[PDB]
Amino acid sequence: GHQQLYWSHPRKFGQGSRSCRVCSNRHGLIRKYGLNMCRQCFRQYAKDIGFIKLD
Amino acid sequence: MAVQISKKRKFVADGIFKAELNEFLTRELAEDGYSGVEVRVTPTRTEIIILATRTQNVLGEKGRRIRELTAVVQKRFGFPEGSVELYAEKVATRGLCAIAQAESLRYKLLGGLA
Amino acid sequence: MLMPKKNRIAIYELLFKEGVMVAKKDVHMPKHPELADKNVPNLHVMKAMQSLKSRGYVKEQFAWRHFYWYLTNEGIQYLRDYLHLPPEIVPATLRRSR
Amino acid sequence: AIHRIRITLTSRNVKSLEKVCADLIRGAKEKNLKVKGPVRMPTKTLRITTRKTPCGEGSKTWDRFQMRIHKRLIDLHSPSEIVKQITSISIEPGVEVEVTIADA
Amino acid sequence: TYRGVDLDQLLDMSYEQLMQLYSARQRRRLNRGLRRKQHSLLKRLRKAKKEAPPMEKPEVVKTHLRDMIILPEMVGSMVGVYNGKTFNQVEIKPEMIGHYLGEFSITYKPVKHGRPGIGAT
Amino acid sequence: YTTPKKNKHKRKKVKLAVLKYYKVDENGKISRLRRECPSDECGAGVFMASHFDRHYCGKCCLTYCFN
RNA sequence: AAGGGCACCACCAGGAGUGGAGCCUGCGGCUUAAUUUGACCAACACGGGAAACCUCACCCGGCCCGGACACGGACAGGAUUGACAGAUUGAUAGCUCUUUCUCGAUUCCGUGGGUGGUGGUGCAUGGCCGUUCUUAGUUGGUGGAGCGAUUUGUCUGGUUAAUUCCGAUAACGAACGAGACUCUGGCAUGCUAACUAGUUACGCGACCCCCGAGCGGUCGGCGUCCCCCAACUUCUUAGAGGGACAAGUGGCGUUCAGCCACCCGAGAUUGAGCAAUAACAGGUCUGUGAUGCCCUUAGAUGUCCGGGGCUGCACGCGCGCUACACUGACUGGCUCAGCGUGUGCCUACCCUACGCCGGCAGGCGCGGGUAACCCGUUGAACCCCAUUCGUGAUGGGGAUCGGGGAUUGCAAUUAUUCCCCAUGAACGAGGAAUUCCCAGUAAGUGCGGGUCAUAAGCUUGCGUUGAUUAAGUCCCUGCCCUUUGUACACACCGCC
Ligand SMILES: [Mg+2]
Ligand SMILES: [Mg+2]
Repeated sequence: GHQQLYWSHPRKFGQGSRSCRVCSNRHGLIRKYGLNMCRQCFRQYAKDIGFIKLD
Repeated sequence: MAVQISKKRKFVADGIFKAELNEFLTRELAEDGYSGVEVRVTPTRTEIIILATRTQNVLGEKGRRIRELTAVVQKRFGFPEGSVELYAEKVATRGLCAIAQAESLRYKLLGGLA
Repeated sequence: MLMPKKNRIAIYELLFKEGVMVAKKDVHMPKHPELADKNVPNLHVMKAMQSLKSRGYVKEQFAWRHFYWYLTNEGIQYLRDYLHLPPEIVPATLRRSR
Repeated sequence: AIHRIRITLTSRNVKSLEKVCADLIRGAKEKNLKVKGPVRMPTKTLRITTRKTPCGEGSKTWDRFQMRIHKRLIDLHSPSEIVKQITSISIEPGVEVEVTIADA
Repeated sequence: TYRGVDLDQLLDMSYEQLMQLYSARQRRRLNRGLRRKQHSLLKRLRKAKKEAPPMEKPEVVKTHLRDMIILPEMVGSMVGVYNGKTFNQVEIKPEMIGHYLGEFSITYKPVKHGRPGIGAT
Repeated sequence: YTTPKKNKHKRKKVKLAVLKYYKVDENGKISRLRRECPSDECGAGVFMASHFDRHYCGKCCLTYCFN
C-alpha cells in the first residue's frame, strides 16, 4: 500500500520498538546502561566492551 | 551537564564503539592481515591505530584505501570533521598474533590446501 | 525502483564528492541522516546503491547494522559521464592537495 | 588571573590512573603549585548477570560480568593563573579526563 | 434506563456530560480523542439508519474494530463484529451501552471435553 | 491454499492516445476547454479534470464541485 | 565380586519443606481456524518466553516489491506513476470498478538470473553452552617388556581435598589438570589524601535546668576551601603496602611426607571465577548480514496492515506464593540496612525532593540530580513496645464474584495495573513418596536490578533476624584407585 498504511502502526514503545544493535534481534535485549545489545551478542563481545569476569 | 551523559553510559558507549570498530576492521581488512585495533582518544581529537601485517596492502594508491576507511569512520559515528586520524602499524612477530595466523589459515584453506 | 531523477542525481553527486558513503540498514527510516535538505528516503538510497553494486561500480561492506559502500574505479567514469563532468574533478579520496 | 581548577581522571584500570595521579602531581610540585589532595571516589561496579547458554537448555548457569570504574579528583590551585601555565595533559589511551573550573 | 434517564434524553446527551454517566474506563476512553476510524464508523451507521426503510431494521455493517464502546445513538443498528474468522452480526439492545462491542462476538467456541488422548498417563 | 476469492484483477490503464484536449479555430484562437488549477503547486500549465460533477487538479488535488 | 578412599545433586542425627487446600506459572491431554514451537539427573518460573498491537513465527483477510543485473519488446505521437469524488472495502488500501487529471524514462512485459524467509534439516555444520566431571585424572619423547594390540613410566606402602607429597622402583626426563593464580570478606587507631566523606574543637544560635551549677544537656540548626577564614583522618572512601606460614609449643607419625591438641593472633579451611584428555548423533539453523543442502519467492513460507490466538478447560504433572493461626491477627507508638538504579544515536520512554487538591489509587506547579553533590542520613521489613481479639473455619484465609473510582497506551473486552466498599470458599499441619542444607548456614524478613509505555507470585543479587543437629559412615543412591570374572564392546537399558 501507500505511505498511509505501510508503516502506520505505531512502534513508539513496546517490544517491537527495540532491536539488538548488532543482530537486530527482538528477544533478550539488555537495555541496562543503554547497552541495547542482544544477550548472545553481549556474551560474544563483553570482552571487547570490557565486561570481564571476576567472580 | 544535561548535554553529556553519565560516566557509566559513556564508558558503555566507548566499549560499544570499540567493539563495532573492531568488527568493521575484521570484516574489511580480513585479506590484509588484520591483527587488532588500538584507539587513542583525547578531548582534542581521537587517534585510531590499526595493527596489521601488510601495511602497503591496506594502504591504497597514494593512501587511497586508508583515506576511504577514514572517511567511513568519519561518516558512520559522526565525529567532528578532521578530528580522527587512521594509522596503520606493522605488527612485530606476526607469528604471535592468533588473529593473523587464524586468518592466514582460513586463506590457506580457501586457496584449496589440505 | 520507482525513485525519481531529482534525488538520484543528488545521491550520485554525494557518492562522487567523496569516495564512500555510509548508510544504516533501516528500510523504514523516514530520512537518510546526511543530505538532510533533499528529504530522500533511506530505502531509495539503499536500493540505488544496491543497483550500483549489481552493476559493479561500488563494493559493499556490512557491519552490525550499516553498509559501507566503496566506490570503485569503474564508478569514477560512470558517475563522470552520468553527471556530464570533465575528467578533472575527482573524489576527495582520490586526490588530496595535489 | 585568580583561577582555581578541578581535574578529574577516570578509567577501567587502576595502574594507569595511579601513575597519572602520581606523575601529574609530581610535575605540579616541580612546577611549584600547591595541590589539593587526590580524592579517590568510591568505585562504580557495573554488574551484568547473563545465562551462559544461548538457548536456555542446560543447568541454569549464569555468567556474571563486572566493570570497575574508578575516578580520581585532583584540584590544582595557584595564586596566579593556571591554564597558561600548564597545558600538557600527558594522557595515555584508556583513561578519560575532564578539566573544569570552580565556576563550572 | 442506563443511569435513570431514558433513551430519548440519551440521544441528545452530548459527549461532555455523557462521560459523567459512563463508568471510569468509558469516561477515560471518551476523554481521549476518538480516532478517525471510529468517526467513520459512526457516520456509516448514521448513513445506514437514515437510509434504512421505516419500521424495518437497517442493513448489516461490518467492522474489525471491536474496541468501539457503544454509544446511545447507535441503538437498533445491524453491526457485524469480527471474531477472528467471520463477522458476527449483533443487535444493539438498550442495555448494552457501557459494554464494548467485542463482548458480543466470542473469540472461541466453548470446549466440549472429549476422551483424553495419550497424555496424563 | 485454495483461496475462496478469485485472484484480484489488477488495473490495466486505458492506453490513452495523444491528448489533444484543446482546439484553436479560424487560423488560431486559443480555447481552454479544460479547467485551470489555480494553486502555485499546480501552476497555470497543467489543466484540471473534467468530471461530470466536479473538477480535479492533478498536482494540487483540489476539488471544485459544481452543483 | 573383593580391597581402599570419597559425596547432604547419598545416608545417618536433625532443620525447613514439597506432595494435602486456594492461587500464579510451565509442560501433557482436551477443544479450537489458530491455541506457533523447541526442550521430556542432564525438559516441565526453561528458551533470560511476565505475548492486548508489535513481539509472531498460528489462523482469518487486505496492500505493496522493498523481483537487482543482463537480453529482447514497449514507448516522449507517452515506458509508466500518483490521485478527488462515488460505489466497493473493516479501512480515508486509487485495492478494484465508473470518471477524468496528473509524474515522465526513474518504470512495464517476458526470458535467465537475483534476493529474502523465526521455512525445513542441530542425525550436515561453525560458534556457544550443558553433561560425562568439578571427580582427579590425562598425555608425549627416550628407554625396558611383549610377535602385537598394548604395558612400565602413571607404583607395595604412608599422607592429602587432590598420581597432593614422601618413599620404593625399568625406568628417566617431562607436560596439562589439581595446586599455584585473580576477585572477594575478615585485622590493620601503620602511610597518602580528602568542601561530591566525615570527626573533633571553637563561634553564633534555638530549647530545658535555671533553685545554681553552665567547660550542664540536645540539635542531620548555621559557620571556620567563602580563601586565610581551626585542626584531624579514628569513623567513610581507595591506593600503595603489611599481615598467616602448620610459623611457635605438646603428642602421634618410617619421626620423612604429614596428622591431632593448644598459646599468641583479626583470621589456624571466606566464598567464588578460570578450570585437563576424550566424548554425547545432548540443545540451539526461532541470536546473528554464522551457514551448507532442500522448499517458497508475486494469489509470497518475503514484507506491511486489521483482528483473533498464544491465557482458551471433564483432567494429570513441575517449580513457586499464600495460609491453616494466640510463638498469632489488627490498631497505634518506638526503632536499625546494603547491594544497586536514575533523562536515552535510532528511541518517544528517567530517579524524583518539596508545595497544593483528593479519602485512596492519582492529579495540579515549583525545583534537584548525567550523580559519594538530588532522591537519601535511602526514617525498609522482620523484630520491639502498648490496644483489642479468645480456640470458633473466629478479627486466621482472601480465593471466587458485584459495583464504583484512577493510571499507561492507538486501543484495557478474554477483566494491564492500582484503589475503595461489598462475599468470605477450601484449608484445622497434609498418605505412599520425595527435595535442599553444616555457621551468619537453613529458615523468617523485607529492598534493589533484569524483563517495564503499564507492570513480578519468576530470577539475579543485597541487606535484617537467626538457629537445632553433626565433625561420621558406606546402609541406599553414586564416584575414584587396585585386584578379579566375563560369552558385553550401540558396552547390563548388554548379550542370551
Ligand atoms: Mg477482621
Ligand atoms: Mg574363567
